[PDB]
Amino acid sequence: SSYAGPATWYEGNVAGGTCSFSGYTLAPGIFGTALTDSSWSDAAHCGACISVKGPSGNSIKVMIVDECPGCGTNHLDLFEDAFAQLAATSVGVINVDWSFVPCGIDTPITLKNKDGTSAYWFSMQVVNANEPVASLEVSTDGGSTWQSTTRTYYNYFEKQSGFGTDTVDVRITSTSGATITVKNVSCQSESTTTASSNF
Repeated sequence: SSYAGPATWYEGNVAGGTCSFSGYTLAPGIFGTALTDSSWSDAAHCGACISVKGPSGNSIKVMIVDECPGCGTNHLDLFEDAFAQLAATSVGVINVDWSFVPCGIDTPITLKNKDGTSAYWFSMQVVNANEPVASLEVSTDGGSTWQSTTRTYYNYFEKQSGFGTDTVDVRITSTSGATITVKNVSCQSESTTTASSNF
């Protein structure tokens, strides 16, 4: 499904945007964008890639890393360097056509614990996913059962009061239903674990 709407630009914010992608660097040739908060859907589109076609007919690939509270319907706030690929930045705003696409990332997913997590509070972010994330589940029994989490507005998958262990297995489901399971993932505060694959 394709969307038409305005794109403005700002001096973007990967490390401290609404998607909370601290410590992430965008893949080569993928630019950053903010997405209007009218479409935020509790961070459902964080890390999703979009193909954005500008008024000269050329396109770029962007990743949603932030929300735009001042934006209208379908409105993207492109990073400055993204906008510059489509029009001179002095133009300020352009009409674009855009759709969700796979990112074209061939390196693995990484899992990142929020600051302060433990057996008493689970909060984990999926980083570098090639397709949008539908859910993150946690197992304390080696995959005999999978427990649900709730994605926060700021793009952490969380369970208040925790799962009661220092180490869990993690199952990530993409929006197509594909799964990746990462075993023996520490829930230590701020710790990261790299998976063996991507979507």
